[PDB]
Amino acid sequence: MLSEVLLVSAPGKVILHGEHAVVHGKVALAVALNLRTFLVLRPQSNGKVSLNLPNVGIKQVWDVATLQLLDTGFQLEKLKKVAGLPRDCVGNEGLSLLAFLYLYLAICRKQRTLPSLDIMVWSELPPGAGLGSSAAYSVCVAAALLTACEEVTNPLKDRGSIGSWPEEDLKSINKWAYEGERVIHGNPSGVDNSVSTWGGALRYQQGKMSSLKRLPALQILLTNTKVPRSTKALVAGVRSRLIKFPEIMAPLLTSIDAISLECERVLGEMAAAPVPEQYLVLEELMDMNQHHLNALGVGHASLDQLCQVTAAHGLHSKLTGAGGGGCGITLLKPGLERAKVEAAKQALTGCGFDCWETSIGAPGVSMHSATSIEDPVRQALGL
Amino acid sequence: MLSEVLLVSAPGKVILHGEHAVVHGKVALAVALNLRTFLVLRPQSNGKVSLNLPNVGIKQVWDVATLQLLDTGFQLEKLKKVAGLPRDCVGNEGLSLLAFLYLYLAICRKQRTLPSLDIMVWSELPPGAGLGSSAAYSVCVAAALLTACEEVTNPLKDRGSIGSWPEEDLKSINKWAYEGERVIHGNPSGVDNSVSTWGGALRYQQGKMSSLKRLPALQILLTNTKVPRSTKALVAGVRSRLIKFPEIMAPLLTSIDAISLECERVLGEMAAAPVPEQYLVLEELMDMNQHHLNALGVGHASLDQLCQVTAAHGLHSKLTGAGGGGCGITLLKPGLERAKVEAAKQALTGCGFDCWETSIGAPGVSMHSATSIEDPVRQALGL
Ligand SMILES: [Mg+2]
Ligand SMILES: [Mg+2]
Repeated sequence: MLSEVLLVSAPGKVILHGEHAVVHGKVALAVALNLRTFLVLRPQSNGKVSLNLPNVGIKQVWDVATLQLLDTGFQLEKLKKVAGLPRDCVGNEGLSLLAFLYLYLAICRKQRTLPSLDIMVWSELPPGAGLGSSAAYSVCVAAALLTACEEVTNPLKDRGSIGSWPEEDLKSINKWAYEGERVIHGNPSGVDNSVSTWGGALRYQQGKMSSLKRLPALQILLTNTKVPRSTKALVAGVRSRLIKFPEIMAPLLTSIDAISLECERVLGEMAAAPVPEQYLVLEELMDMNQHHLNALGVGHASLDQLCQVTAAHGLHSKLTGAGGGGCGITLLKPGLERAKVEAAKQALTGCGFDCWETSIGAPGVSMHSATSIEDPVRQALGL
Repeated sequence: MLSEVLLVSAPGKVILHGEHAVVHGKVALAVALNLRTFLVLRPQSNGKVSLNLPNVGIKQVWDVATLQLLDTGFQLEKLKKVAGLPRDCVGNEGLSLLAFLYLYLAICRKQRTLPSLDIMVWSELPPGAGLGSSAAYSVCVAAALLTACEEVTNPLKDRGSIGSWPEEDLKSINKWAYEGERVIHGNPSGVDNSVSTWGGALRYQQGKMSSLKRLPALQILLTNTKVPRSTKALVAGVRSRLIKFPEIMAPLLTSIDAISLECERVLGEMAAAPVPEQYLVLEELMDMNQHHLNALGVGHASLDQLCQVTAAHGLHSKLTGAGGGGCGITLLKPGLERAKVEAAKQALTGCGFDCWETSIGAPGVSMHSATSIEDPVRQALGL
């Protein structure tokens, strides 16, 4: 067990290419989004484990005593049924406390005595926009507990600035993160928590994942049209259009599959020396994938709008994820012109959108010294 | 020879589907556009053949005497070299008088004596927008002369209202029309003059043409962004993008090919009983072909604009032809709402565009009684 205060953070995810085509067996590329989730673990002298989620403004508290006398025994792992009474509240983020409490017991079981902790979670990630926030959250929770119970090595065992876990350690964090995702999503594929853990880019096709080895630095603009949407609804639509127009749609999905592939190849060639001409290839891949998604019928007025304003300032974009609203990605290559992107952000904001100037192909589960944290995150977490 | 005054008209053409994909062997559908070209032939007592083109404000005049003593002898048919001196002016529409004079001699040769005529040509077709105006013009010229020299039957031999030539007659008109197209375009495929002659819809793939047998009534909105463009330039671009991204582009062109095919099939099923749901299939085929053309890189701001305003009023559209400017097609199905299309036209006009509410799948070479002509065309032709 550790006595030190832990501060870990995991990034979000966004589909660069391959969004709807993955359901039909094509390749897709997911990448770490640098809108991180932060978690602060503070050991407690008292005997109560307390979880705090400022955003969803909720902070439940349990006492080691009670939990201590839990008949822990580690279709569907019914253990959840038990855990349901073992605690007491419910709601949207209700499964979040249920995922925690499950990570807590399951992980701190091997501990002679349940430790008294204090967790503070705050993310820059917009909830519900399909940016994988609950994976980043689970990854952050599994990382903090594992390190606390020293089930995994401690990246800041050198008092360094920022640190990460070694491969065999990361594999474990990701294994537990998947559990938490299972209690909250029941049937997650493992891409979200995988992206959140390893960071970078991830190839995904038919259950098979791979981390693109080399990946360049990508600056984008994340835009949330805040337009609600049904994921289930869009996928069904594509499924339909596919049944309705088989010979038109089959080749189209093959075309998207080729975009993800091409992109993957180009990215690997940029990881070497980022020639300016290679950014031109990506912008084109983004324009094309965006048109193909429109052909798939998953576009939206808010999205053609984001793209129209963006091209109005010379930037390229595409929706990311489900489409029909949600978020969009805008590439920002080297050799900008502040005024251009700056005019874009207000233009984008004028439409009633939320716009962030973040990056893609981000790090992954990271441990930070509470001294190398931004003031916003600082005041928020309580540092 | 006839002494009566002749009034023939031929429609223009527009690619419903298949625009750039035809170069790469895919199927394409061309259809008669109801923006007609009118030609008025008046026999003359004097001895001078005079051609008048109000639009291009030019009206040359030759005298039978001179032409009479022409050593007529009927790589490249050098006969044109001769015909060049046999007459005297030159310019843009300079080959037009050269095509005429070539149709005139070549067709009226068998005439014991060159007849003295007076031709008046005026079209509702915008020149240079790729709507095949010179084919319609050639078709009109071949029709009028053939009928005059009675080399072909006379549709108004019954003093009827509107008439057309029988198949074997049309085939001839089209054969001569192709000659005139050859002198003006040197290497025409025969689609333009074919569409202008038979009217309706035309299937075209790899030199092989076919007339779709049954075809429904289609109401559209023709919009000319008046944005200049290089046809040679766009095709090369596609050729390039195709070389650059072979696996992405091949399937895309296969996808467009499937759209033209599907459409052809649907049209044939509408020729029966036009169920409202079938117009929904076309709008979708139009949305998809429009996105694919954007993927091909032949789109333009003026075109995304035409489509944006159009969808803003619930209508569907796609560029037609070269893209990168030029004209766009907007489908207008049964069960409109005047205000909708009406708001669209001004909206479209507001953008500085020329908008027509015409139709597609039009008639073809037709002979009209100078009494069943619109006043605009009336005052214009001099009737
Ligand atoms: Mg998630
Ligand atoms: Mg023509």
